Amino acid sequence: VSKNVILLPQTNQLIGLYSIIRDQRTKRGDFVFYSDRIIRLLVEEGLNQLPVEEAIIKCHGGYEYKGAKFLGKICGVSIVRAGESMEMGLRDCCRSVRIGKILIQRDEETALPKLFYEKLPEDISERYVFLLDPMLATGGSAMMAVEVLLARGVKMDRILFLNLLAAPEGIKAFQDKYPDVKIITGGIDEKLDENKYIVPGLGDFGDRYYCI
Amino acid sequence: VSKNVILLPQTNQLIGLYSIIRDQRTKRGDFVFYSDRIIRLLVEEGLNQLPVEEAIIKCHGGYEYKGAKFLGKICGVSIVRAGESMEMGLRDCCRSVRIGKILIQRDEETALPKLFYEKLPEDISERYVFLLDPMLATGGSAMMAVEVLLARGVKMDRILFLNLLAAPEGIKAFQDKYPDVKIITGGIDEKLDENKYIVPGLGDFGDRYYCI
Amino acid sequence: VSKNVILLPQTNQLIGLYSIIRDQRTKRGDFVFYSDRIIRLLVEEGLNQLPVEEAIIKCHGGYEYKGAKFLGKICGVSIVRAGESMEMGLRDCCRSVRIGKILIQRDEETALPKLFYEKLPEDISERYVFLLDPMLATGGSAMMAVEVLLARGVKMDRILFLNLLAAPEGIKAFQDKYPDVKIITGGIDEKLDENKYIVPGLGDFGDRYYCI
Amino acid sequence: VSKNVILLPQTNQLIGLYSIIRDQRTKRGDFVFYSDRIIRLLVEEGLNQLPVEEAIIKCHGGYEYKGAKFLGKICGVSIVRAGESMEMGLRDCCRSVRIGKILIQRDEETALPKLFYEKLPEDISERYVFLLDPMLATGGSAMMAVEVLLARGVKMDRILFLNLLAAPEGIKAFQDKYPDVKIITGGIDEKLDENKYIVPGLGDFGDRYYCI
Ligand SMILES: O=c1ccn([C@@H]2O[C@H](COP(=O)(O)OP(=O)(O)OP(=O)(O)O)[C@@H](O)[C@H]2O)c(=O)[nH]1
Ligand SMILES: O=c1ccn([C@@H]2O[C@H](COP(=O)(O)OP(=O)(O)OP(=O)(O)O)[C@@H](O)[C@H]2O)c(=O)[nH]1
Ligand SMILES: O=c1ccn([C@@H]2O[C@H](COP(=O)(O)OP(=O)(O)OP(=O)(O)O)[C@@H](O)[C@H]2O)c(=O)[nH]1
Ligand SMILES: O=c1ccn([C@@H]2O[C@H](COP(=O)(O)OP(=O)(O)OP(=O)(O)O)[C@@H](O)[C@H]2O)c(=O)[nH]1
Repeated sequence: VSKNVILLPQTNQLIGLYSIIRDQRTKRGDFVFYSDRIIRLLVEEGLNQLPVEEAIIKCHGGYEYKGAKFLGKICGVSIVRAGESMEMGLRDCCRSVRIGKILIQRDEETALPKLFYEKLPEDISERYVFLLDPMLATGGSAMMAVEVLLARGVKMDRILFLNLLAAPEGIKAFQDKYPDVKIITGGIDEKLDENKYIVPGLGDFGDRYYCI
Repeated sequence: VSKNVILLPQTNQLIGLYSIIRDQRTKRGDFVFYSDRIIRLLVEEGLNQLPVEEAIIKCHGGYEYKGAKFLGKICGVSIVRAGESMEMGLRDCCRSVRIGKILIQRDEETALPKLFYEKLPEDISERYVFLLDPMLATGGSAMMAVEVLLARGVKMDRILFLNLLAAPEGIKAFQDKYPDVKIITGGIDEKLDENKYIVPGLGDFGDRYYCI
Repeated sequence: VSKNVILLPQTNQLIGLYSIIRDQRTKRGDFVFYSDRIIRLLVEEGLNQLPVEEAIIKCHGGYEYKGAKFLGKICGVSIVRAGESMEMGLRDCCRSVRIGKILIQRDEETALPKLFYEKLPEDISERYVFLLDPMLATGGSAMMAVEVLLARGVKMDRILFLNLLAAPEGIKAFQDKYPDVKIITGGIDEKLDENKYIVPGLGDFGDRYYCI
Repeated sequence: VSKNVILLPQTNQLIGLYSIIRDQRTKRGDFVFYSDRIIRLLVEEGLNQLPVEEAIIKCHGGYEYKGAKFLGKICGVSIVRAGESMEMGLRDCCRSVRIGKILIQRDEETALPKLFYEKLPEDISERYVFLLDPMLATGGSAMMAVEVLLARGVKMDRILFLNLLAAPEGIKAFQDKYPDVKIITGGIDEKLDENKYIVPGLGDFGDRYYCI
């Protein structure tokens, strides 16, 4: 696996878990539940990248524990309607965490990125940012969204891109443009299909999470 | 660490997380939230012990994925009122999982274990059992509860004891009596205090989770 | 309906909702989900009994709203293992609310109530107390638990007993002994069976929520 | 209150609850928690509008209960990024419910509504639709979204618009255009401000829920 691509440990349990959401017979309730469990694993892996400092912790009864304090401020940012699914996993790990939104698409007439919606913390330049997109297929949207974050002052080495599954094409595209962004993914699949879906993939993540 | 004691990886993030719940200044809302996050980490580690089989998974679009199917049926069993806190973490990982209850105490007059309450799945003898007790201090209650499970036909090597923190005294006592039970813990602390609390510990887990 | 018995409004939706959990074909996942939704309705009805004071609320932009502030401190107390199910509904309505536990049974030899476990807020005498027991059949356990609360200084008119279903026998027994305790219930059924289950009822609430 | 405007009962508890989220001193954690509790109240009120049929329910032990079955299929549809907050409340009441998305804005050049994103159930024409937008200020977005639903075959009298707060201006605009859509709201405030925020309102719902 390439530099700055962090793959969840491919345990027997993780493969069994991914097998549930991949299986085309898995219905929406189970698809949502188990996707949410995977999303929490991605968030935990991404949080393992953040810095800490040693700290003495006072425990009840007058005892001291040699512990640690978190040094990173965090927020999540979702980018397509499908990334919204990931917000709950993030908020189950990071209490009341801030979550922003970037909705950005190539302008059909000028072929340049164009922003449809933005909501970000006012101090986002001082934060680590978990970019939330469940499927890294081509990486088109995620690359446009990172450019917005960088324009808003976010440090390149404080952006972590969480996704359930990635294709090699998207990893390559994204890393060619943003080689210091860490990609946290739960699986790297084979290729894309002609509609740019990941293969073997899991069908349409957003449709399965929300509608079908 | 001894045989059949499985310690969560002691990452910077995990130490920072434990430091929140240990800190005597952490109030109930934060104590509950972050304990719940730790409990989910314990459940995920325990689930990594369960068996799988390879399985071809059919994915949308006619693709096949070489995946896996879970082979273990599971349930959780909590044992003191404090273990009840752990039920939500288990049910966030294992959809609608069965959860039993064993309330058992030494008879003050005969000094022999006496059962106050029991509710277990009718097929518990065919299941893996996550025994839920947040603090492994002396291990007294957990040992009595395991004896009940074994009397009900549960296989010794299908019992996994999840706890947030353990003392050496409790690990030794428990493993001397049930050496094939796996203990999944998030930290092993120094010793016990004269009221049999873990040191440095985190005060009274149940009081902090529920009442104070 | 008698004095101090507060019945949830028997809307078409509520009957449809109760019909899901009553139906013997409803499996555990659906039974848990819909019971939890009902439990939240019971908590909301019970919270409607608590006092408020008028208060001017400052809203963003320099506006004032004639609002209100809650005057009651609250906690929940569950009493049989089955009441534990209700804790999550209470904590989805009252953020990080304190929850106590009373486990009390008649002494088989002396026929007098005997306490197996107690954990209550140190200031419980100053709180409203939601007593949590899903089924008010005979009311035996709930009556013993109320006596403990009153011994601990809880005001009689600050105890609210939440239950999903009640039998007339239990309402009568409980109200004969504690006529100033409000009973909040979602349905009053016909009678008890010879094993003291409510009829037509919903089978064994605890078994269905947890084990079967 | 006008025809087809359904106001949550303005209980002491509801006013106390709204006072928490209105208060400009309420921080994000409390704002999210209590908004979510209100959103569930809106969903329950909206569900009370849906049809049922009488049904005999078989209960354990051979008993029959004269109950009811739901006749409406449902989905939610959110419309601005702020409506996404409401999805969790809906999914806590309606198990695994389908949720769609309509992102639609007036074309700046042609002044005609233009669709940026749509994801709806394939059978949405057969469903009741909970339109989710936390603040009914001008109603501009909600009116454009309803037109999309009607174009997709949704029945006018199966659309229910859930919002936490409404201004008279938005109620009037929306009802002038769609008089058979039911509006379920938790409060009707005084007027709009020059940036079209509700007064006295609660500031910027989306900013407070997510970012600030
Ligand atoms: O590495 C980390 C960093 C942070 N966190 C957790 O993420 C949560 C958000 O951590 P933040 O430090 O970003 O808080 P915030 O700025 O949004 O908070 P306020 O100003 O609104 O008070 C915090 O509870 C923290 O413990 C982790 O879990 N791991
Ligand atoms: O290793 C495992 C095993 C099981 N599980 C998950 O635990 C859940 C419970 O798995 P069980 O296999 O114990 O289901 P059950 O017997 O209680 O189910 P019913 O008979 O009521 O239908 C299942 O959704 C499974 O996917 C894991 O997550 N990991
Ligand atoms: O009528 C009420 C009263 C209280 N509540 C809600 O119940 C929650 C608990 O309200 P409490 O007032 O009991 O708080 P507490 O004493 O346990 O809090 P700390 O001392 O630990 O700080 C509070 O967030 C309150 O808003 C209601 O929702 N309705
Ligand atoms: O009035 C109602 C109607 C429905 N509901 C609840 O909303 C949930 C969704 O009810 P639906 O009937 O819309 O289910 P669905 O079509 O999406 O289900 P599948 O085809 O995927 O199997 C169901 O569990 C129902 O009980 C209510 O709570 N109240």
